[PDB]
Amino acid sequence: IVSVFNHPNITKITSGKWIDVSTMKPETAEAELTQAIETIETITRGQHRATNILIPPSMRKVLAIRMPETTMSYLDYFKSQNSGIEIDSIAELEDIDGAGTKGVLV
Amino acid sequence: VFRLGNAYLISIDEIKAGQATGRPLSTRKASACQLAHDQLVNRLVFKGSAPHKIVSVFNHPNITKITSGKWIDVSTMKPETAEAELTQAIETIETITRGQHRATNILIPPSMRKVLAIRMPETTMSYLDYFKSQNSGIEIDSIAELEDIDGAGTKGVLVYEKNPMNMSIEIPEAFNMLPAQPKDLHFKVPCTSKCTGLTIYRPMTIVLITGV
Amino acid sequence: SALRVFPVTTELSPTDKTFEYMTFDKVGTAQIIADYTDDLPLVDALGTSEFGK
Amino acid sequence: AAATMGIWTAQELHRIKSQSYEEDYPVG
Repeated sequence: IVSVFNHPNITKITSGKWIDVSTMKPETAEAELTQAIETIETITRGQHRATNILIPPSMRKVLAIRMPETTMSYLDYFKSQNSGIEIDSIAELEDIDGAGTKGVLV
Repeated sequence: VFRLGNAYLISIDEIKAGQATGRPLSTRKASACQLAHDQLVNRLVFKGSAPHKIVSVFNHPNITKITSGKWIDVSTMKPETAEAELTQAIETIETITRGQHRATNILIPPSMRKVLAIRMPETTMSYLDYFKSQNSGIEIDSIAELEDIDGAGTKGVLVYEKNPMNMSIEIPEAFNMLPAQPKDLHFKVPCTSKCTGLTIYRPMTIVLITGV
Repeated sequence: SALRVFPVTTELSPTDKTFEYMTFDKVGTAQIIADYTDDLPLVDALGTSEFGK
Repeated sequence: AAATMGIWTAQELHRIKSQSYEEDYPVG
């Protein structure tokens, strides 16, 4: 029986760390999410579009940093320009390979 | 003008099996036949053939071409060159045509949508919203045929006015299916149609930006 | 959250041990021809299937 | 080299799902 993360014919994207050692990068997350949203639409050629996202419950803290000089946050702007997508967190994504490797599902 | 054509074969046992199972083969083969003609027409319009001496949209001699600085260099994206180049291309058509023609349409590759989504340094609205506000009347759309315009991976952008008096595609004869010509316990159904290509009539209403 | 985040279907009856689904596609081409032509391209079709337990 | 198999065949416990999938080829 094949798991969700170990299936051969799915698209996998290697990502730069959202939190390297201890510093947080709140701008790579948006870029990677937009790229992952684009890949599904481009490959399925308009029949299929992403509708849900599942992130670890700490990148939820990551995506809460406010814009440098605005009232809104990164999550609010992302949701405003990507209406229709719901973001949620589950605790099963904090260990994918068994040796501490987080992941995100789109 | 030019002419196209293709065909398809089928037997009698296949027909009888298709009737008795609710999954005909003739309909699928005919659909493939029509799809082939439509795709060939699209290829003629957007790429052209060298031996037949057909010129594509991007290879017309007497059109305006503008080399551009990369909107995405290696990986860094530049929101501010895109707006400048679009405004310059909009102004060029009006200046050259001396007020008769104005740009109404823009076509970008489906990554420049990501480019034109960054928020303006000030406020919350993106560059696209400000561009639409200051350039009302122009409609922006994206197609996937503008990412490999030459065959070596160089994206391009088209700014033009749409009017049947400036450019045109014509199909003097539609897709037709001649009656089947039987052989020993099987048939042969030929198909044919005609097409012309794309002709630019006043080649000063199109501006091509190369290298985006 | 396995059941909440993924759809649940009820096609299978209790006594089944397997199931199967099928897909199809198409193949063809076309060319620019002149009159008095006997060479014309052809089209075809093909399917497949997969199983489960 | 005789027959030993069970009463029920493999096709009496088998389900073919109603939907089938067809690939899309946009014209352009």
